[PDB]
This record gives sequence, structure tokens and C-alpha cells, in this order.
Amino acid sequence: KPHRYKPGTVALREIRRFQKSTELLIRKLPFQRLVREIAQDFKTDLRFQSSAIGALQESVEAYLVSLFEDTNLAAIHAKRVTIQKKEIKLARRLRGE
Amino acid sequence: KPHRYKPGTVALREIRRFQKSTELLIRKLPFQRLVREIAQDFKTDLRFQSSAIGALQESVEAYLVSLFEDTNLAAIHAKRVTIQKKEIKLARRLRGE
Amino acid sequence: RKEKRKGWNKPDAFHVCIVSYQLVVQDQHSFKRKRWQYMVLDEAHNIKN
DNA sequence: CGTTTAAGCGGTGCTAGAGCTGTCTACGACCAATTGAGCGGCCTCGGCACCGGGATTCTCCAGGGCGGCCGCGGATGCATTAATGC
DNA sequence: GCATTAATGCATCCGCGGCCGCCCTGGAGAATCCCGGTGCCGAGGCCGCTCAATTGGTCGTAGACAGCTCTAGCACCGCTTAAACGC
Repeated sequence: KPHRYKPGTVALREIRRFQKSTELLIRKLPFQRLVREIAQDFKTDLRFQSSAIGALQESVEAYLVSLFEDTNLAAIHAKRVTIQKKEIKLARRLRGE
Repeated sequence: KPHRYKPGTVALREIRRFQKSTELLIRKLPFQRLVREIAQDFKTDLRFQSSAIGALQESVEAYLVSLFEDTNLAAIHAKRVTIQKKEIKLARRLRGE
Repeated sequence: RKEKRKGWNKPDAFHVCIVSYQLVVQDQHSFKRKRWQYMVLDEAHNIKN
């Protein structure tokens, strides 16, 4: 007799788990090589401090959280629980972008 | 044999008629008594110039036109042609208000 | 290891524990809580630095 | 579709608040001398980090009594075929 | 040798019997909260230092106070249609 959860249970406790945590969900090294990758073709041989990387990752994380909340309400307006690409284009375009 | 249009024809020629016109759709006297009505409980015995009323009516009209366009696209996202109150709350909330 | 450490603190479920070398670096916050009598090091040319 | 109330507009008598201009006078810009409160440096210890013990509530688990079937074989009808009587 | 005829080897037809699956009730299992238990480390206190705030003097300078003016807003009266409204 295996013990399995029904679909829709672990997402709620993942919301309860991650919504109580203030930690960053993106690792430092792929964001480091990504920031250096975008910084490669703009100005060659640049340097980055130990600071000012968790600021970009922090504003990217919180701005993406607010974008997922507005897109989540946009998917709520469509009377379903799934997020779609047209919800991201709708909630992205309606914010003035 | 009466001559009547099918529902959906006169709205299109009303769009063609009013979208070519730059005139104001709100009368001057109810907007005058409305502006004086909101200006009554703030500061008593105020005066208004002959200008600065079509500026408020112009920004109200154009801002309400852009709100009706964003709300119209919000009703387009709902796969229908009717505007609803939750479309106004959706397009109003998603603009940062 | 959480299953090994759920009969660990209050009673005496073991007279001697077998813990690897590299696991105390991650579990150093947990193994420092309990008092021990003997800690021995096999092949101590790894801790020579 | 017909029926009404009221803005648009032409014209009127005002006035009270908008708007440009001298006076001087508080009153703030510009400059020496002191210093004391605020800033670099330090080094501790009590609140903080993480997890066991145990109670508590969370959240799913598998069997038990009510319906209308198809699977299959016995049959014994049919048709054949050799026995056999002519 | 041929008909016929009883034996008989299959005939499809009929009738009987087996096939379980979905609601209701048997609790099972582990995630969470809270209270200690001890090792860790940076918040703040203390000290050394040190520099723009503070106080006073000078000096000149725009802002409030009238002063006077002037001009479009205010309130209004009456044709003239025209969107608003009821259905």
C-alpha cells in the first residue's frame, strides 16, 4: 500500500513553505556567469564587486514574484488555475510595458 | 416592410463616426457643477477660470478612453465582446492602481 | 541520517558511532552538541594540514 | 420610434480678485574660533541558529454490499454413406 | 448394379449459468507546533580622535506691505435647436 498525495496538495504546502522564507531561489554562479555573459558584449574586460549582484538578483526575484502574482491574478480572471503565455503577455502589456 | 439593422451594425459605424471626431463628449454644465461639487467640501467659496476645465475634461476623457481600450482588450482576453465590472477591476488593478 | 538521529539524544542507543570523515564538515553543528568520550582518527595523514 | 429639458449661443452690467510697481527691514549669505558630539577601532556575551522530544492535528488509506450479463455446451436436425435388399 | 434406408457424424440453435464493478464505512500515517539545549558571532559599548556645527559680526538684498489699475469671471435673460429618455 503506497502512500501518495493527490494532485494539488504539495503545491499548497510549497506555498506555505516558500512564502515563509526570505532566501534567494537562484544560485550565485549561473547568475554570475549570466551577468558576465550580458556584460561581455557591452564592454570587454569588466569587473564586478562582491556586492551589487544580490541587488540585481533581489530586484529580479521580487519583480518576478510580483509579475507572477499579477499573472496569477490574470489566470484567475480566466477562471482556471493554470498560467499560460497569453497571461504573461496580458499582465506584461497591461502594466505599461 | 420596416427597415431595421441587425444587432452589431450601428456600433461599428458609431466607432467609425466618433473615432474620426476630436470633440468632447461631455457637456460643460454637468462637468461644471460636478467640479464645483467636488470643490465645495475642500475649500468654501472658490472661483474657477474659463480655462482649466477643458483640461480636466480633456485628461478625464482621454484617460477614460485609454482605460476603455485596456478594459476592452481585457474583455477580448475573456473571449467575449461584452465589458464587465471585473474587467474594469482587472484592467484598473493591473495598471498599478 | 535523520532516521539515525531520531533515537540519538535522550537514551543510549549505541556504545560507539561510525561517522565518515567528510560528513562531520556538513554535520559539525549536529555532532558538536553531544558529549563524547573517545574520538579516534584513522589514517591521520589527511588532517595533517 | 416619439416626446422633453436643457446646453449653445448672442448679448449685458458689474466687480473683486489678478497683476505690475516703490520701501525698508528683518534677515539670511559670507567669514574667524572653539569644541563636543559623532565617527574609525575593538572586543566581548546574550540573543540567535538549528535540531531533539513529544503532543497535536493533518490528510490520505482499502474493503463491503447493490445491479444485469455473455460463454459455452447439449442438442438432435440434417445430410451423407455404406449396408443391404431388390 | 442401384435405390433406399437406417446409422451416424457433425448442425447451428437454444437455454442455462457465470461475470463481477461502484458507494459506504473500516481508520492509517506522517507533517506541524511548541518547548527546551547548547554552540556561535556580531550589536553595541568603550576609547581615541577630530572636524564641521555653533556664536557672533558684517553687509547688502529680495519679500511682504500697500498702491493702484484693469480686465476677464460672475450671474443673468432669452431664442434655438438637440441629445436624453421611455418604451
